[PDB]
Amino acid sequence: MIVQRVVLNSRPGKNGNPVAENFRMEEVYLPDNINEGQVQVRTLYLSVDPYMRCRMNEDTITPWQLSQVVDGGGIGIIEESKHTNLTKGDFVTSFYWPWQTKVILDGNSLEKVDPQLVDGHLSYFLGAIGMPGLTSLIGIQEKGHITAGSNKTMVVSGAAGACGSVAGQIGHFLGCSRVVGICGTHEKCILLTSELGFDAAINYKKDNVAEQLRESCPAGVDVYFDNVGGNISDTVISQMNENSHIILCGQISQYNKDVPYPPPLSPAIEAIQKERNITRERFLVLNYKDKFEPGILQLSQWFKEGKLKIKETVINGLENMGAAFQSMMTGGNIGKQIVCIS
Ligand SMILES: NC(=O)c1ccc[n+]([C@@H]2O[C@H](COP(=O)([O-])OP(=O)(O)OC[C@H]3O[C@@H](n4cnc5c(N)ncnc54)[C@H](OP(=O)(O)O)[C@@H]3O)[C@@H](O)[C@H]2O)c1
Ligand SMILES: COc1ccc2c(c1)c(CC(=O)O)c(C)n2C(=O)c1ccc(Cl)cc1
Repeated sequence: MIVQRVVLNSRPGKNGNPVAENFRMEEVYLPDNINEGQVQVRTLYLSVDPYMRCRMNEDTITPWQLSQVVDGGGIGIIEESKHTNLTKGDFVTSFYWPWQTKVILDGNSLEKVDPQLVDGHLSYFLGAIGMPGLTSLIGIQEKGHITAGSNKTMVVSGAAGACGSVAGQIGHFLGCSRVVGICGTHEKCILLTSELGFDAAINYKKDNVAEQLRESCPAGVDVYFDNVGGNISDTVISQMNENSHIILCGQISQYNKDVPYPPPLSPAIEAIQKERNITRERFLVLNYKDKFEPGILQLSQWFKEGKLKIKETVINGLENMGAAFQSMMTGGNIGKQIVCIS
């Protein structure tokens, strides 16, 4: 059998912008034999995620290698098994799925998923009922310091993306009385306020952010779910209250620069931080793998109850992996960027 796969073609440079050309699609034969403890899976969906930007650089786990197959989050279906708890027809996922239409994997690296949790919408396991959703829920639970009925105001940057779109709804579910998002287009702002329940949405590219935050957050900001960093965050931090908390989820505005992570705050912003006693600690969802079960069950519950709205942008075809990554990195996605493989 002949399958398609995607390999890393070129590096954009630690200070470069990633582009679709950094990837190349090829055709290869799929081995006709599977060893023991190994399974053959048909790839259904693949995720593209901002952390991948660092895997394209020569340094920072392992980076992708030129000419070798790329990998990342994926969901598929078992076609042939030689591993105990894995059977033809089982739906599985892995953080290291090769960007290839069909692949042979060691069952040990796979994890069975229950279609019932997502009402059969398997791509949701790569988003809101998956890692980004877990990141938002656990991040707010572990670093948000909210309380049922606090009347707190939360600001969310990267508000219309995978983590941000879920974080804002979760802020309201857990007690925030006001949730304001910051995103890059008016189309996203209207989606946030009209469908996801945000109280206000600011377009950082065209609106006066500072002024708009003053209007929409009349009582300051108690919680900042930060996905972008940079100048947007400085503006947000400026309007934050005493003893507030920044959930440091990501700093995507810095991912195409040669800087340390987490980026440090500018002198004046850091002074404000410390003076107001604002907490800003590193947060890595992988450090809470024991809350993954209850997180996923809670996220599923809220979705089944009609409370949690799940937005995704699906692109079709493996040949489009590089275009999807490039698109997500530049704001073309609303909600979770997904690639449908078959
Ligand atoms: N701490 C953890 O364990 C953890 C886990 C998963 C993800 N993350 C982090 O969370 C963030 C969001 O991840 P995601 O998967 O949900 O991706 P996403 O938000 O769905 O997609 C990226 C979005 O970032 C925005 N963006 C790109 N460049 C930007 C810039 N220079 N300035 C401002 N906004 C920019 C774009 O939308 P706009 O149109 O609004 O600009 C884009 O759609 C990333 O920073 C990621 O590294 C952290
Ligand atoms: C350089 O920075 C990285 C590298 C991998 C990361 C992350 C950040 C973040 C944090 C972020 O996006 O800032 C998350 C959540 N990662 C994973 O879940 C993950 C996915 C697949 C494999 Cl294999 C191993 C880890």
